[PDB]
Amino acid sequence: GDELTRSHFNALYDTLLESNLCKIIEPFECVEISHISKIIGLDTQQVEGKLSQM
Amino acid sequence: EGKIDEAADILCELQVETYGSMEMSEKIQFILEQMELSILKGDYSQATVLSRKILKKTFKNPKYESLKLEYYNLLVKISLHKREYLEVAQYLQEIYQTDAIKSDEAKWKPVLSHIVYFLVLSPYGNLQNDLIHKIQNDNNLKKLESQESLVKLFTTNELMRWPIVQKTYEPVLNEDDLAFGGEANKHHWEDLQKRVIEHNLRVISEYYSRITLLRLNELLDLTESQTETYISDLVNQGIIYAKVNRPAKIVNFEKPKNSSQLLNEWSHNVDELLEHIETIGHLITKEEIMHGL
Amino acid sequence: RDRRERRLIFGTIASKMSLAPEADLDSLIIRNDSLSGAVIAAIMQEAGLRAVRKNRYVILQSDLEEAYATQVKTDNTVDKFDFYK
Repeated sequence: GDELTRSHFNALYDTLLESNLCKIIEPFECVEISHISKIIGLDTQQVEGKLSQM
Repeated sequence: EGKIDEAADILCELQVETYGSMEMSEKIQFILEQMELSILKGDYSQATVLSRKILKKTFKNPKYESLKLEYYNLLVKISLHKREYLEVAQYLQEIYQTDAIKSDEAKWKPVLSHIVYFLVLSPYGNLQNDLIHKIQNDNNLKKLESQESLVKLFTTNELMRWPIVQKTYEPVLNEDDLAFGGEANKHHWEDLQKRVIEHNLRVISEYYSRITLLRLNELLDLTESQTETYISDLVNQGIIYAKVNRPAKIVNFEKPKNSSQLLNEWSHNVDELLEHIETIGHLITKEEIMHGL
Repeated sequence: RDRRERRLIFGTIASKMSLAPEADLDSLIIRNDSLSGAVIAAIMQEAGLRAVRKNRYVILQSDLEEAYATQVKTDNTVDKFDFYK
């Protein structure tokens, strides 16, 4: 309901995501995208969309 | 009578405001009993606070027998909640020289097997290489030869003989009732397996440059899901690095190319012919001596 | 000084030092009046010194009150608050 709280919601969304992606990117890459979505727990299109933007 | 927390809370609200650090003879002895009350109660926070008083002051005080022996036991009893084999191993560095000087080999043999068990299960460190040789090594002891081969085992460990060695000789390994709390031996099986897997992947990077993931799972005594669990902690903590290909099932060393090849690595080829003209020039005169004489 | 203007120093200097959740920084704000930047910074510094005196790596509530009595009164002079004579 609050506009300021919603503005910081996307900031916390990318904050916890960057910490989770850093755990995936730190080891060697070339892992299945479906396995990445199972760790994050979101839609495949949402994981590919937020990661490619970063 | 069976009351613990009642006697601990009363003594904690008294002895703290009691002694003004005047006489240290009765003060050090009574705190040893106050720290034990927090151990039986299961409070790790209070036991750590009480261990910061007389432990450092005893080092300046003259060495006494029972006082130093109580510190060795209390630091192990507080490890029940912590369960850190690296920190306890540093506390046992004093007793290693205590039983080898003050005491005899009677109590020095069981302490020798204990201190190594904390070093074998230690995650890592810069002093682990210097703790291999130690001082009293090669004492011709049955328990020493078992632990000495275990330290060098991690380099060649294939985890093929791992279940065999633990069954025949298990002094500190599988079943340990001394200085370890627990409801079963399952903690010895899980904690020891975590260290042998990390050291297994560490030596593969120095030996196998490229290895199939299907063969790697059999060497680590793990599965497809269990293999990615241990390797993820090694890379995230900045220990080692490796290559993991899920669809290709390929595990490589991932040799860094950041050295700019010829701009740096060429330093290995300058020593090849550095001894060329030097060795030949010395042998020209040397061969003519044996030919002329 | 102000209640928040002083609190800006507490939330900053103490953020770089190890403390305990039992210690409260609100008691060191309202009770203190008209202090400079180094005096308030010395409170967090003296609290860490007294913790080492007791061999403590954190900052408790008792260590704050012991270091509070030193920096609370900077005026030892008498014959003040005189609107008369």
